[PDB]
Amino acid sequence: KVCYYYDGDIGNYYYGQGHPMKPHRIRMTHNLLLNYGLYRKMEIYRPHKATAEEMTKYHSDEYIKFLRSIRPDNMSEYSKQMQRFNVGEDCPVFDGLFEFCQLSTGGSVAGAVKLNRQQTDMAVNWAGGLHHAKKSEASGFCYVNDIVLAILELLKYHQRVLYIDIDIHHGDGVEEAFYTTDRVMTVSFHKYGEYFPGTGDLRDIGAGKGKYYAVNFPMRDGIDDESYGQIFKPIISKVMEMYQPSAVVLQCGADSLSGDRLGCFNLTVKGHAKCVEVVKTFNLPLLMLGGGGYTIRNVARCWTYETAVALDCEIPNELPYNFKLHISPMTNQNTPEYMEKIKQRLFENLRM
Amino acid sequence: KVCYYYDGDIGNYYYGQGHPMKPHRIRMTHNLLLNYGLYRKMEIYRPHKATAEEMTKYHSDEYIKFLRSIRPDNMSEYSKQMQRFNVGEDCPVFDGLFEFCQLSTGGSVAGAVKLNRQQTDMAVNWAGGLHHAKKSEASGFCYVNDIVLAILELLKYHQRVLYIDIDIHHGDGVEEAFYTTDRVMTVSFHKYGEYFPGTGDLRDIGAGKGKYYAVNFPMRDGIDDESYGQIFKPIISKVMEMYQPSAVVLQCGADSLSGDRLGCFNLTVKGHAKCVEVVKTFNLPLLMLGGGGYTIRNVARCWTYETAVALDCEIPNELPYNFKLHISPMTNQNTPEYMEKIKQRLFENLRM
Amino acid sequence: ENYFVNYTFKDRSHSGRVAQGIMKLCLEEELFADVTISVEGREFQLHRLVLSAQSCFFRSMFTSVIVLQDVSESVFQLLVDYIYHGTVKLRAEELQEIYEVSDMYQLTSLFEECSRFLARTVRHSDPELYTAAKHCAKTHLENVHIYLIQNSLCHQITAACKHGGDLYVVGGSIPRRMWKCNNWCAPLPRDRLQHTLVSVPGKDAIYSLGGKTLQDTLSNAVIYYRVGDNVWTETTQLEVAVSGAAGANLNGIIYLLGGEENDLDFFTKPSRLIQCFDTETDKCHVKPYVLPFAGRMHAAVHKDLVFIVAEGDSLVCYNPLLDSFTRLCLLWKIASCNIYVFRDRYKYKLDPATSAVTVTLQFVL
Amino acid sequence: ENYFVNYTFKDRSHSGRVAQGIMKLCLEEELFADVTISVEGREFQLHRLVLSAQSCFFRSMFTSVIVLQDVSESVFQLLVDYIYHGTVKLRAEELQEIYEVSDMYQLTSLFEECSRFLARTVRHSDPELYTAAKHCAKTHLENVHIYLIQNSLCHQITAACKHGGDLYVVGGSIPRRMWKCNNWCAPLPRDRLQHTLVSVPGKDAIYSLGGKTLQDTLSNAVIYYRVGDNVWTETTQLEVAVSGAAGANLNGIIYLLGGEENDLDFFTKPSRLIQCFDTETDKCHVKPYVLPFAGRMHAAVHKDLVFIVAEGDSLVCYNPLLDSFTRLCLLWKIASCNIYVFRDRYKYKLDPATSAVTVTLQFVL
Ligand SMILES: Cn1nnc(-c2ccc3c(c2)[nH]c2nc(Cc4ccccc4)nc(N[C@H]4CC[C@H](N)CC4)c23)n1
Ligand SMILES: Cn1nnc(-c2ccc3c(c2)[nH]c2nc(Cc4ccccc4)nc(N[C@H]4CC[C@H](N)CC4)c23)n1
Ligand SMILES: [Zn+2]
Ligand SMILES: [Zn+2]
Repeated sequence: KVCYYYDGDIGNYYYGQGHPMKPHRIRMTHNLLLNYGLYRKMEIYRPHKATAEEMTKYHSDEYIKFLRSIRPDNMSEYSKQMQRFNVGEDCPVFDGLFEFCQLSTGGSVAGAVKLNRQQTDMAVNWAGGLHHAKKSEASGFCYVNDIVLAILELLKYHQRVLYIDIDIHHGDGVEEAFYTTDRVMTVSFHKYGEYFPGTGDLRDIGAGKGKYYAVNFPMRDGIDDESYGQIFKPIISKVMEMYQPSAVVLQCGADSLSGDRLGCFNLTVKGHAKCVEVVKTFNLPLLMLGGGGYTIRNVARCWTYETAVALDCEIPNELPYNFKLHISPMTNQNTPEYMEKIKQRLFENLRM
Repeated sequence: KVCYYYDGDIGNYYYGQGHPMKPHRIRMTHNLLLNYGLYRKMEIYRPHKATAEEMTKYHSDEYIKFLRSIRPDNMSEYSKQMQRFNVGEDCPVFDGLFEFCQLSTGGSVAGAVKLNRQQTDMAVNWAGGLHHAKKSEASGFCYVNDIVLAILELLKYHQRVLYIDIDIHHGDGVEEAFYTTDRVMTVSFHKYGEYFPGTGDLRDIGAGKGKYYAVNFPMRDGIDDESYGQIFKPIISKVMEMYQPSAVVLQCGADSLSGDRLGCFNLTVKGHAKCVEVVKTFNLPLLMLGGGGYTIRNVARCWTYETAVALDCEIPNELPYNFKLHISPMTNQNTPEYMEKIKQRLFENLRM
Repeated sequence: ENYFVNYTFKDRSHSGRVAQGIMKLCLEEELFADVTISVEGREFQLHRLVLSAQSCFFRSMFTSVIVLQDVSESVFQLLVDYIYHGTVKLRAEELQEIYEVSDMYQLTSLFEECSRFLARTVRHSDPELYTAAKHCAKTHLENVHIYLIQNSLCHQITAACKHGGDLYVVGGSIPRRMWKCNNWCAPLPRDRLQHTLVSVPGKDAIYSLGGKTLQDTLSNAVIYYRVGDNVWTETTQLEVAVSGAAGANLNGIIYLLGGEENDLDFFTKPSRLIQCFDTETDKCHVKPYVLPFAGRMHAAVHKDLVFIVAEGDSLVCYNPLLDSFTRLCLLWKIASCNIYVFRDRYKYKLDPATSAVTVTLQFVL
Repeated sequence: ENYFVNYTFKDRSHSGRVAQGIMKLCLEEELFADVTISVEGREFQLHRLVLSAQSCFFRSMFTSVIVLQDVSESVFQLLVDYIYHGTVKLRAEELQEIYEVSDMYQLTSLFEECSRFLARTVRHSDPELYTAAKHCAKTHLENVHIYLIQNSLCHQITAACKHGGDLYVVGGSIPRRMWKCNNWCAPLPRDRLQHTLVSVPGKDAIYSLGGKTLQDTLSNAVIYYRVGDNVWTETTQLEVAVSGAAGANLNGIIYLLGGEENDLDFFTKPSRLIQCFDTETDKCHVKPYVLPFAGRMHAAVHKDLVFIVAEGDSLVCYNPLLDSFTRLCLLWKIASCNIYVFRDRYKYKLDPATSAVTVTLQFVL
């Protein structure tokens, strides 16, 4: 029941020399397709480039009117608004900045629509995973936030949606965009403490009618699979039974594994394959997006088998010519009496 | 050009025994009218009780549907939403909770409409001054935020509005309701540092397209008029010339004077009369609302002459029988090299 | 000056060595005596140089075969053990005998310590003993000893303090409101929960050291209230943030005991710490000594010591000058007046001389 | 035990008194001599008890009219001044003469101090002097002395460090990226600006003490990187948050100098502080000594001392053991190897023996 959405030329927009984020992450991910049998058993599609009218449902119209203008030129005129939208320094400006994000969110809402008509029950669009962007500004190399648009698309057909993010960085925009609403359940497993987002603490949960409608797991350095899976599975096992939901969204950040640049965690090969697999047992409809990921080699090799675990067919460890596809899981400051404490805190918060 | 709006029975809604906020603050304020000549030279009006349809322009419909139900009874049923809207513990529930706020915002938007047709150029409605409330929750004894509704009313006829708050507590809701927008300039002179709001620091200014569209002045204990006025006047003198605005809103918190319960500042009689007077010289249209204020005696005696300074007629110091109407301005931790530092910081931020 | 040509090399180890070698080479392997002391017929080889360097009476004595009468042999042995090793395990039996002679032989340190002993356990040119004896006039044959929690005070209470009879209670609908039950006050200009309300009469004021914030963070801030002017001024901060810690005053200094501290960057763990705020120097420090008992402790001041009770029937004495504990044996709260332990879970005065107890909730202070 | 019946009264003032009285009653008002010492015909009334208590050779000598030959009168005067007052203003002229005799007369403290003097300014049973002399083999007649900022490293740099030849530079597009110019590293798991990158070879690792956060707050956090395993582990925090502070290592200990500190609850003021992190005990403390010069300082390590330059042409020496400054006279940055001051505003080796200088930008370290 796999309907895999692959953008034809997503990996054609450069991001900068020696720049952390790499739009080639998704190309090298699926570009083991020259000897990939699963594609015969998979329905491959192409995404429809989303228009500004669909994107302005949440983003302020001025933001979209701004976004469709930037280029390697046309910066001096907008230098008074470039600093009013946070673009330029952290999230830079590259060629086709209004094309890559537009097509990614188009694919995301295409999968959302496909699930909306009960056509299929699982849909993956690895070109999503931009959860940092906000209503009026961009942050964390995320200009257009696909997750929020997909959730808005599902908000009418379904009244209860999950967002599960195992990305190292906290999902702020994907949480602020529905903070006050009581319809969406956001869950993020992030490193707190003088890290990038600076938010998503243990205490910043809910707002007004959206009170308690959020879950944050602040981890630390050197987490391992033997504890990460045991601390991760019961959170969904509890939230699903306590939310009586309709559909889920699976943001799978592949920067949360070993050897990743800017990646503090250290997860094994099969340790990562517990979010894309244990989520399937719940039998609910599911979007699947991919977020940030660096160290192209490992972020792609580990990504190869995410689809396989999402479709339930084992891919032999000896991969094609297109070295091996195995990794290792240093110290672990995540004391068991600390992770257990946070797990109990989350369990007590959800029961409220 | 005085058009004074006085609610007939605002002081008929109790707030609790030994409770800090007192709805009788506004009654004893104008209830020196038995020998108050200025009323002959003033046009007294009555406010129209605002409907829910007008208030739901910003507040979420669920919030207003909630608000029109609470009473000394009907609490157990909403006990699952009473904690989802922050009501009950800090901001309690009293008789006519959906009447006092409704009439106050009705008067506020009545003054807004009167200024909107160029009828008059100054309008005072001391029943406003609820700047703590938020879109989905209540905070600081503020259920319905009149300032935000008035600013929304003015947002169509005028494209540039000021909000100036000299209340001790930071104005959060009146700032969060237009944080991302670039149309309204909010300015609040508050005590920061483990105080009530916990926000409005020197660094929390702007959001997205509303970047730099906010101003926060964190003061400390024991401020005096001789420095407060000199640190206060140039802020407006700069913001007016740098904003090219249309209209202003003057939130006048009378808890920011000497001897006030929960009031740390210590201001003199004529020291307070520099926001309701120096604002008039700018010649722009102006709303005037009154915020929190305690120690009924002083918060009323000092309020008596605010209208007089707003109309430019001296009221003899010997007031009627309806003791004196004079106060004193301890230590001052507001070091001049600290207030000067913050003044320079604000001057450099506004120029951006 | 320049360390490569000449400089002054002062050492703090020199005193330690000229003490330890002196101690080791007299009490054992007696040598270079040069003096013979008679103590009711006992012959002592007391070395000359060591003496007179602490007792001026022995200087006068040995400025160009001795008698030294009116002295107890055992007390003189104790005196020599002091003068030679600095360490004496004194006992209540030999107190007065070791007192009068020591004030005679110009031993300032021993004079002070026996004066403190007599003032604690209850003529010469010292004021401390005279004032201590004068203060013991209430029992030679006006104010309530301890204030419970007869009034009601329906307002919610989160902290209280005493200043000699004036019960200043933080509370109300909003905690910042301060109520006075003498025989109202300036509002507290801070949002604090579980703040330590010390009352040091030496610099008469009320201090609000430590607390929790509305953002659920620990407050390492001290703000003081001047009694005579209702001025909630601000003083130097603490060193480690705490909340719900015990507080006790002693001759100006304020001691902050235990409480909760920041654990794992998000939570609060019970702490066993000693903090000192010098209400005269306006400086804070943390004592290296750590309490054996941690948790929610209540402390009381008795004479020159502090009793602390944390969890159970074990009370921990504390002498700030000696930095040592007695650790007697027997949630409770200690109130020291004229001591008395009160059980919080109410489902009795104490005598510390023999650790014997006699038998006869919100904020006992 | 119970303080009301018996307890042990130990005093730290006893050593101070048995030092000060000894010092006062020999060098002045000589008494109880009992010994006569001949120093090339000079008669000394050296008291017996004081000696032998520090020099065992004098114990052996005076265990049941002396000669004591092969000793300089002035050096013996210095030795007596030491043994009696503990304070000697030594000079380079009388170093070796005061060295050999002191190792003879079992004076451990003086032995160590003259060994340090000889190792600094450049046979017996000590390793320190032997190792120091052996280390002075590069000039008896392989690595760059200091790494500038020939490579380019176009990536933005905000911090750098050396570990013996391996230039580990924090930088890149995002500062967390760590570049290695030996002859890449594990990502820094913290968001820091102006962090002090210490490299202590004794517990070989790289420490990132202090810094600024993305929320514009000062980071009082220390995280260390193990060299052999690329493990960015975390260690105990600092005591006072700082940013852009100078850092210098000395025999394991890491010294954090100056920087900026939290002023007025919202801003940063230049600080003049001394912080010590014991990379073996893993504990932090703040030294009471305060630098005369505040601001943005750069420190260098030379022998057993540290040169600090803050603002202008005034360099401030610092001996951590002696807790004293020389305050020589002459934005700069000091780099001590084989010293050399480099001017930041480039619009030259140093000799500290006579304060004479010879004449011959981002991160000089
Ligand atoms: C314009 N204006 N005038 N006065 C106020 C105002 C209003 C309220 C408070 C206040 C000031 N200071 C306060 N301090 C505390 C102490 C505290 C510290 C840490 C954690 C908890 C409590 N708790 C307050 N209320 C609680 C809030 C939570 C709710 N569950 C119960 C009620 C308030 N605003
Ligand atoms: C998903 N994801 N992957 N990587 C990142 C990410 C992206 C960016 C940064 C980052 C991580 N860590 C960082 N640390 C610093 C150090 C610093 C501390 C205190 C004050 C200033 C700077 N500055 C960063 N950028 C600035 C932000 C302000 C802007 N005016 C210029 C660029 C970033 N997110
Ligand atoms: Zn990420
Ligand atoms: Zn107020």
